[PDB]
Amino acid sequence: AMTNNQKVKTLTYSAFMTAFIIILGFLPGIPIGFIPVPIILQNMGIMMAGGLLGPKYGTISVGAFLALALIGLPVLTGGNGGAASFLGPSGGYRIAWLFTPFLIGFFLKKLKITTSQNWFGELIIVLLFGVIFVDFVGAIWLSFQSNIPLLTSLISNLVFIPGDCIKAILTVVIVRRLRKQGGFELYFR
Ligand SMILES: CCCCCCCCCO[C@@H]1O[C@H](CO)[C@@H](O)[C@H](O)[C@H]1O
Ligand SMILES: CCCCCCCCCO[C@@H]1O[C@H](CO)[C@@H](O)[C@H](O)[C@H]1O
Ligand SMILES: CCCCCCCCCO[C@@H]1O[C@H](CO)[C@@H](O)[C@H](O)[C@H]1O
Ligand SMILES: O=C(O)CCCC[C@@H]1SC[C@@H]2NC(=O)N[C@@H]21
Repeated sequence: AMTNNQKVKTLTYSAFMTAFIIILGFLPGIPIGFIPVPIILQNMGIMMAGGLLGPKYGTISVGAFLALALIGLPVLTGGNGGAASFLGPSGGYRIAWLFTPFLIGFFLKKLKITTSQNWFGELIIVLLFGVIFVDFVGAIWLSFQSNIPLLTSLISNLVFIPGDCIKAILTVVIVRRLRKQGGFELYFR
């Protein structure tokens, strides 16, 4: 049961995480040829949320970001948003983002990664849930909503892997540094 100081801290950090995800969206996306889904930076913030704030508050932070997009603020990459855009080609990735911080936070906590020097374990958890889970759900949704063969969608999504691996690596480096003091231990009890 948090103290007032802990709850003010949690509000501050959660608000920062939501704002950070939004700021990453100020970079324009890079269109690729073969599918109507760009390379972006914003999914990195989604990856970091669960490793900093754990499975509850990480999810709330991402949820708040997504809620802002759903009601119409242009907080997605390139100044996009609105509820209708969630039924579009990139909808699957976005829905997967809501679950990513829960999954990452849950396994970091359960495998005690946050209390160890096992940064490679952390990287694998981030890869599994922030990269593979996200890109797979995204690829399936894309196949259905753009009426393209599933095999084509899955293969085309390999284009995202190099950039997504870099994001996952930077995620582990950044979050482990932020955690080393003090300070985020509350979220992984
Ligand atoms: C710089 C571009 C605009 C940035 C907008 C930042 C929005 C920050 C909102 O975050 C949310 O605030 C809620 C209370 O307001 C918290 O309950 C919640 O945990 C947190 O996720
Ligand atoms: C905008 C939607 C916000 C949804 C809020 C997410 C609720 C977080 C649930 O807590 C988690 O429950 C798990 C099992 O129930 C525990 O294993 C874990 O330790 C705990 O952190
Ligand atoms: C002042 C700029 C930052 C916030 C200002 C309020 C903007 C609210 C509505 O914006 C609109 O959002 C749509 C998505 O819902 C976009 O499709 C559209 O291009 C954009 O015009
Ligand atoms: O703003 C949107 O509409 C969502 C775009 C989703 C892009 C996905 S996220 C995972 C993969 N890696 C990228 O760089 N882009 C795609």
